[PDB]
Amino acid sequence: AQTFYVDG
Amino acid sequence: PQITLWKRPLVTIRIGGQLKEALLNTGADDTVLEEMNLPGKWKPKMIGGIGGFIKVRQYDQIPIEICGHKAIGTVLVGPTPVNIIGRNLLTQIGCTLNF
Amino acid sequence: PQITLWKRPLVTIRIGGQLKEALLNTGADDTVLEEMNLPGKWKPKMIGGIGGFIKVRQYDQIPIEICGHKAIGTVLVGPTPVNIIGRNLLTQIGCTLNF
Repeated sequence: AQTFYVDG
Repeated sequence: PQITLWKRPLVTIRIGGQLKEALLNTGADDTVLEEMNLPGKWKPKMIGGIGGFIKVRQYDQIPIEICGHKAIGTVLVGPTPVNIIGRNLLTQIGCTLNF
Repeated sequence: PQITLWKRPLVTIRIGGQLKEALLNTGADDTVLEEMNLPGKWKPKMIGGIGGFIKVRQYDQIPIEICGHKAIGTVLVGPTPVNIIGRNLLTQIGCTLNF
């Protein structure tokens, strides 16, 4: 599956 | 609106005079849109996730509309599979998590 | 509760007897925790996100407590930068997005 944690 | 999470919480956004589907992403600090030719000045950025980092272009002061709600801020543009609405704009539209 | 997004939606969870902090992540289909020991059988799996694909251990039917709310579902363990609660469990505690 897909896991769109974004660390900015 | 109230969006349940059985499915990926996808919405319509208006950006740079385009209509687009994007993910409402409480896990994202920033907003990352798929490759697009925004006019404007930008700086390079690296952003991280599960598997590493990608380079994106940072555009500041970009007006955007999320499901009829207007906002304006930073948008990163790069090779993401999915348009991602991060917290920087989700706070602007009054969005919360409720349980 | 109602949870605003000026800061990362971080919560305490109890899994396997242990407390940890985790990010409420509406942009993840799945729940992926930092490396740790969990009891039971696990299957090897791969998931992807920004920066690409990782290898993980899949535990099915794991009980977890999230801000006092009980879930029992698939939990993934691997080199994620942050503990992530995805929609598979967020639906179980009755989480919605509201604005």
